[PDB]
Amino acid sequence: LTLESLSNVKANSYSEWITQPNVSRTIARELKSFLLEYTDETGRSVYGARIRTLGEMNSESLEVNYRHLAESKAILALFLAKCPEEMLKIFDLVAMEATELHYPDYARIHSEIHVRISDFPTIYSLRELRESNLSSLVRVTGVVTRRTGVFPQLKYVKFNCLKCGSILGPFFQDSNEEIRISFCTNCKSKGPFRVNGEKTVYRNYQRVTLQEAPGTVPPGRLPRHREVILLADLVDVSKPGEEVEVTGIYKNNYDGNLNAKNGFPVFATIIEANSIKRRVFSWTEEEEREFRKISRDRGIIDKIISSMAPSIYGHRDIKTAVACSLFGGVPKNVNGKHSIRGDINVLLLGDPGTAKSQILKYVEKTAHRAVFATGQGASAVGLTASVRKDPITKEWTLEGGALVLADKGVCLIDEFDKMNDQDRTSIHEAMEQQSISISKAGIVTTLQARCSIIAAANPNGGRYNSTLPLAQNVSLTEPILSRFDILCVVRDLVDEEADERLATFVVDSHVRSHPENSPIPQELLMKYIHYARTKIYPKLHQMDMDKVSRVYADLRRESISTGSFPITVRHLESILRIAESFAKMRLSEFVSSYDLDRAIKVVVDSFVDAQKVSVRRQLRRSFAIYTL
Amino acid sequence: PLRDLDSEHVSKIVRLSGIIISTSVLSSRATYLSIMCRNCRHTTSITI
Amino acid sequence: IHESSKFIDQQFLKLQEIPELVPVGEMPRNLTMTCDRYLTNKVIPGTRVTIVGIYSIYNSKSGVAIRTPYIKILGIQSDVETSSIWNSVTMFTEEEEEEFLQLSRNPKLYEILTNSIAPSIFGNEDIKKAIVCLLMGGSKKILPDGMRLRGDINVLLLGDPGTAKSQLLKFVEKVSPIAVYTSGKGSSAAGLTASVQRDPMTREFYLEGGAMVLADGGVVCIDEFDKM
Amino acid sequence: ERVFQISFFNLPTVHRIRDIRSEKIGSLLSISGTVTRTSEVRPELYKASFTCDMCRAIVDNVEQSFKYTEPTFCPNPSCENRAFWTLNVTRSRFLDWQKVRIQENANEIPTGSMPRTLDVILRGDSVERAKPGDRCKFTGVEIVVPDVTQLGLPGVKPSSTLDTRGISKTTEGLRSLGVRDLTYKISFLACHVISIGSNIGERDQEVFLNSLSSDEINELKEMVKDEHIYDKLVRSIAPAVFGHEAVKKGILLQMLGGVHKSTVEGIKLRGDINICVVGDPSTSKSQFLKYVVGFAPRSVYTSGKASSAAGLTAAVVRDEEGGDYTIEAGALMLADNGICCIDEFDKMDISDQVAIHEAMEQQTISIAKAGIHATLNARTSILAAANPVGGRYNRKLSLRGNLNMTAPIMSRFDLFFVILDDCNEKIDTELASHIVDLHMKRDEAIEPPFSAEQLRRYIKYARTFKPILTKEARSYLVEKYKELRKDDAQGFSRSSYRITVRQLESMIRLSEAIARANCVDEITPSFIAEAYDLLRQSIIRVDVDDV
Ligand SMILES: Nc1ncnc2c1ncn2[C@@H]1O[C@H](COP(=O)(O)OP(=O)(O)OP(O)(O)=S)[C@@H](O)[C@H]1O
Ligand SMILES: Nc1ncnc2c1ncn2[C@@H]1O[C@H](COP(=O)(O)OP(=O)(O)OP(O)(O)=S)[C@@H](O)[C@H]1O
Ligand SMILES: Nc1ncnc2c1ncn2[C@@H]1O[C@H](COP(=O)(O)OP(=O)(O)OP(O)(O)=S)[C@@H](O)[C@H]1O
Ligand SMILES: [Mg+2]
Ligand SMILES: [Mg+2]
Ligand SMILES: [Mg+2]
Ligand SMILES: [Zn+2]
Ligand SMILES: [Zn+2]
Ligand SMILES: [Zn+2]
Repeated sequence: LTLESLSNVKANSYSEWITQPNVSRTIARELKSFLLEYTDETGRSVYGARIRTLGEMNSESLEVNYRHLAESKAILALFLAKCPEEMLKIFDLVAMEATELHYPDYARIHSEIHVRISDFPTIYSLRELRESNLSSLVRVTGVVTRRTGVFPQLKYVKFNCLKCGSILGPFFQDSNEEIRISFCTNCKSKGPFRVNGEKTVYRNYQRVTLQEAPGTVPPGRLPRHREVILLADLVDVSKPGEEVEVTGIYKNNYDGNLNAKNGFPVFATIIEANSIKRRVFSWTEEEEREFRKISRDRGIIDKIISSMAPSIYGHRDIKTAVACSLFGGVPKNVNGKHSIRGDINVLLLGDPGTAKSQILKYVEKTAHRAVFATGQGASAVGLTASVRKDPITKEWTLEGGALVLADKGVCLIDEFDKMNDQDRTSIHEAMEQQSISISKAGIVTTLQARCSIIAAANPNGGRYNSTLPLAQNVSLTEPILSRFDILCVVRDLVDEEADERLATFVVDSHVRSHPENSPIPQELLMKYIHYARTKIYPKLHQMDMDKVSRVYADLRRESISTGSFPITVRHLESILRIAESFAKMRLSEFVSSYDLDRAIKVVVDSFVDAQKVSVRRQLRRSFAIYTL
Repeated sequence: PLRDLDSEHVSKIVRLSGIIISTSVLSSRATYLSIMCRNCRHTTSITI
Repeated sequence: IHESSKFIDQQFLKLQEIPELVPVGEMPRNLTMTCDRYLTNKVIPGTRVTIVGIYSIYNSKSGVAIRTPYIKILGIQSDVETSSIWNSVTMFTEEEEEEFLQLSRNPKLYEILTNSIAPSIFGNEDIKKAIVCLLMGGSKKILPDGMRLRGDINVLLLGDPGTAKSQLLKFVEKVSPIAVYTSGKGSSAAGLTASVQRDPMTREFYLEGGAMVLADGGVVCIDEFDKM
Repeated sequence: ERVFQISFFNLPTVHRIRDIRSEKIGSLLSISGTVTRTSEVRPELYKASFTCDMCRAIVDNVEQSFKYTEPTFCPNPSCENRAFWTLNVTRSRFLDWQKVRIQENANEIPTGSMPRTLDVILRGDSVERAKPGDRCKFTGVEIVVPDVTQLGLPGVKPSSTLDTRGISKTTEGLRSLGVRDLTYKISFLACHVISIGSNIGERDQEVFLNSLSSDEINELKEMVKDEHIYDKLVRSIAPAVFGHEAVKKGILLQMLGGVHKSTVEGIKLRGDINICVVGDPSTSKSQFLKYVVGFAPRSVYTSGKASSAAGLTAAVVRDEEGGDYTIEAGALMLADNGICCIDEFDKMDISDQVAIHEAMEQQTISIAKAGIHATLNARTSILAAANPVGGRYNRKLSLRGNLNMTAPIMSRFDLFFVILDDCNEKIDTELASHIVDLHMKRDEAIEPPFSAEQLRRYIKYARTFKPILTKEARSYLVEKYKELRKDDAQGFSRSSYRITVRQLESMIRLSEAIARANCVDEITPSFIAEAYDLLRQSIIRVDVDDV
């Protein structure tokens, strides 16, 4: 037939029209022609290149643009829009033949090609779906809330007869309904036939709950939700909590005896997803060369610190501590017996309104594995490990908590002072031995909790006191204060010049944020940080020894002079650990004397800031050589 | 990995890792059972 | 006919992905597994295992043709072996028996054992000697009147922060055949002493755990002993 | 064929939810009620298509009378069996279906009774015209729905036996019969839905002005040209309250609010203004909240003790011990893009305070209970009334000493209004005269410059404007923030609470609200100065005993 004759319809509906064999083979021929000959008048066929790429990477998905099919064969685009199931089946057979022409043995390897329609023009929200959209193609936006596990769904079903024992040839399984068998062809009987899963072929199946994104929801109304079924190649592509656009067939669930609660013949609906599009710390070979180029620069550490938290103004010491915590040191197990922690723990103790929460959020966006937890609030991952039974599923799960989940990563704890006893024991154990022991519900085990910790806390009474020292200013007991490497005390002393630039920064953010209206870019910095944590592992040599013992001996006796809380071995280890993170920002295999001096500066500045006002003025002049 | 299991692994030997969270009690399955007809008294054995 | 029928043992296990590598917003995913005969009772819950098995199919009476996956266990490998009185081994080969006898004939066995205790800790030689004495224990006495005399040695280390007493506790935890390291208030989800709770399925009393009981016949290292 | 629906409206009488009687079943009738829960729009089997199981020929356009039916005619001559069919969902014809749950209105509730609910079904174009938390008038038919719940109720329940009098039988051998229960509950099927205002008496301004007629646009613009419009507005807020002009200013700015801004990072800047009123007992703090809930649209009034964490944000509800779970919106969702009035905030326990400040920072409500995972909007302003520790407000202590609320509660309030009771002869004399005059004269002792209807019209007009800062405005704002910080630095402990950056952001928000009050698109430095003065006299100086 012809395209104009395809536009005219003889059957009652479009589905029965496409169902006719002459019309179906005409559609298949026209779709094969369109797949073969289509070009953008640039001398290149995009679909031939796509077929070659999917053949070379061994993929069962062919991404087909809807605009290309619409401009060339408008009636076929209309047929795909209104009756997508059988149209997609036909064009899947067409694309399978097109791939077969390119690769002859691709059929025995895969035997299935799924066509993913891209750039469907009309976009529906979840609240405006009606029955007119049923059995039609729809493109909707939404945020994924939860996803099930991947299940095997029958694809090529193979049966065996109980009377004879013979295995009867495979049948394709429709995804819409269950298929059954009534004849044996060997016994010529209608006897009981059993499915054997050994010879049956399966495809992946997943269910995803999609809700309307809260920004698009009208004010008084609730966000609507739908169930989206993801097939074999589409499973586990959408992490819960991310916003996607799904194109698929809007259809009805079939359930026994409908719904007895309503009193009306009411059907549940789903979206059978044809395609998923999303609205990664992988570096290429060129990106590694660019990393070496930017790390060769002398002011790489200054530039990294300045790139820390662009929304935060004027807090250079906090940004330096964040840079050390993100880059981290080298954990070392010497001869098996003795273990030394190699990740920096930072505690931001500050008065309210000092933007600690924004810093924690920046670290969460920046770090590879960052887990946010809070002592005061409830809508967060808990810090304590547990074994819990689902009240619906009746199936137990072991959760390690935020500290175990942030293993080889970052744990960001907001409201550090407001914990209960169980959380305090959990973070105490995690900072003590980097593990969490659980003996509950028959499970006795130890989970690895080698997580760097960045915490935010407030002083007692809502304001820091300079005359009192650090231990009196917090409810935190001394052993949990000792485990932190960097202790950033932040107070907003009223200085007119500082308040002027801070207010100017806030107002300029407000003005640029209005709808009617040196730093490394963050995408590059994120991969640079991930590369440094897994590739460098800086080391130090034996001739650098004579200086660190020199300064540390000059440290402790000064702490003897004023009677403050002492410099222990932990301060020396914090010096040697922070220096291994400064050599990671330089991407250097050795730890230099300049990185070591900068680490000494950070540790001494954190020690002096933690003192009372009487001790601080004496300690500042004695260590002015190290602070510079 | 447990979440990288696929329909391509169905009815095939897989090597995989994890933590065991529960072990049930031991059930008793029949390997050899001798059976007798109720009224016929025909005696048969089934080996599993 | 049950008196002439034969039976074996079947066990259901549940394997979960390790909680260290789980997406933050997702419940960890698990699988039901079946073992039989000599593969049963070879693993306790909490053990990290490698498993060779058949990824298999069953139908449970959410999709027209959906099957729940499960594993028929063919082999279990315990990556690490937990230490307790029940899992302790009493058998000794002849070569290690003779090798340990060559240790006892050394007049400086005491010195080399004290030097082997925490080599990366400077000083505290008396504490290291006391740790050697604590690790051995003493002769236990059971008397004809029934009054039991203990032989285990308890050692307290009071002192200033940053003096490697916690590292000594960790080293004793590592070197002891059976050892549990906890704080005074216990662990994150493992209590101190003994916990007697009810069975999660049958509601009957059982011993959930505890530091001092799990390390029976061993050493309990209690850090921050004052806060309890 | 197109499905046509007739919607009747303007019935002479509207019936209360408790006036529903069995005599009106199958009759056109009007009810009013508060929408508490709404369901997803679902397809309903209107005209089904079946195939006979052994004929295997298609039939269509079989009408469905409520519960699911199958035909017994089968005009195909192939079969001799009527009962056996199967239904295909693809060829079937469907309709819009929504079940919305409505509740008795507060004034309609009898003296000691609890409110009772009713499930009303919307079909066709009437779906989604009902929203949780508003008062709707439904016109439709009173229908009856099968109910298995009434099994254990006392009284004789009607049953339905098949009559066997004209059936010839033989006792040939080889006596079972089927009986079904007739138990029902009354439901409503509404053809027309109209939303009455939740008050006693759409973002684009071009859309809003088209709804008003030209004559009412004339008084709207006439209020616009008034040079003393701010004084009229602040005097028209809560005329029952005598004095307290600063609280009326703050409440007017809360009803106007600020603009919601989002940066390139993705963080959201809150435009809602939160007010907390603290002070001595019987200083008319509850009068402000009762005025706001009765006046402002999409506003709820809650007590601190009577509230719950699920009742304030959202609750997952078990229904009829059935496997389905539902979500009912809490107080902050019912007041989304409105004001939630929380009286006796100090009496609220710590868990509910945590659950509500989570919505105060995040502007959202997270649900992870049971099998329901959802994020809901909570873009609501908060007007709270609190009592200090010990009843009286202590002059010696700070603001944090008097209040039992958490620091996350206290930091997010833009304005704290401390109303102190001082016994002076004059002010007590005019206050007593005003209150007794209210009791004597009822409505005509209230003389606002603007009526409630025109005030709501002006506020709805003013909310369409989105003010922007000017070049001089930014510099004046920075200088005002520096003056605030220097004043606290000089005051030390004499200040009630210290100015941080959050107070600068609240001053920006208040300046935007003031610019909305005067219906200007650009913020004047005078408006910033007025916001500065309001925030300055919001803070009171702490008295210190002499040494
Ligand atoms: N130096 C700064 N640079 C930029 N913004 C700042 C700065 N200091 C404060 N802010 C702003 O002030 C506000 C403080 O909010 P949060 O950081 O959430 O509160 P916080 O600092 O965590 O203190 P809490 O929560 O009361 S203990 C935010 O809007 C910040 O953007
Ligand atoms: N003599 C030492 N030799 C080697 N490392 C030492 C020595 N003294 C302290 N350290 C190190 O100092 C760090 C502090 O650990 P510990 O001293 O064990 O903590 P602790 O302060 O003794 O325990 P507390 O009292 O509960 S805080 C560890 O990294 C030790 O390796
Ligand atoms: N300034 C005022 N103008 C008019 N009526 C007032 C004024 N102050 C008090 N009243 C009346 O005194 C009574 C106080 O009622 P409320 O508003 O409940 O007091 P309150 O300020 O909320 O104090 P608490 O916290 O409830 S004890 C009411 O009858 C008010 O009408
Ligand atoms: Mg904060
Ligand atoms: Mg210690
Ligand atoms: Mg009151
Ligand atoms: Zn057969
Ligand atoms: Zn027999
Ligand atoms: Zn028929």
